Amino acid sequence: NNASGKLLALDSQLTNDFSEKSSYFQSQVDKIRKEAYAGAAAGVVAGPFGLIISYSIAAGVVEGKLIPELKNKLKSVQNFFTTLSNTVKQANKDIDAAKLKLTTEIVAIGEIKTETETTRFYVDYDDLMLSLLKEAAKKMINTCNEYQKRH
Amino acid sequence: VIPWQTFDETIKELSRFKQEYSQAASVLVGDIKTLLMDSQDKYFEATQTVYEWC
Repeated sequence: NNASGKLLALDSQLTNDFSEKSSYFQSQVDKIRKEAYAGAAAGVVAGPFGLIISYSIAAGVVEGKLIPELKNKLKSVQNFFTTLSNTVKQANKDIDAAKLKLTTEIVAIGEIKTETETTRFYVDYDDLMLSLLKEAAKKMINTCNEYQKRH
Repeated sequence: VIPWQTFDETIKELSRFKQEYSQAASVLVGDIKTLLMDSQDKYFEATQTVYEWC
């Protein structure tokens, strides 16, 4: 029960921090573009040659190498998020199946313990030829053989 | 001429609010989950004991 709550507390933090990284990405790309196209405006210290040879470097390097690499890194983060969400979703199914497997066996053992206690109380009449104790023992034999057939 | 530092401070403040309250709510919901599973285990034990007596 403790791990089944820690797993949910991890899953909700994951699904919030993925969106707060996906907004940080768009807030940072615009900063890269601001710095590039603001530093490239200092090519007015030369003539018209020194302006185009700065805007060509800026709009080539930033728009051809730095933005698609960040988009590929964001795609890798998305694939990681999907994989870890599937891992959490599988761990929940494993825990629930184990708990159901244990409770079914508790009920199946109780179905034997009821008849065992009933026969134990039927012994206390001090009459071994009592037909009710004979029928209870014949019921316990069938119950024990049907338990042993299952395991 | 372009106020970028105030823009960054505003973005970081509005992100820190959400980070703080996600971190605060996740632990409490994960504790309520554990309590709701322990209650179901106690309920099963009590009803099975009464059924086995009956």
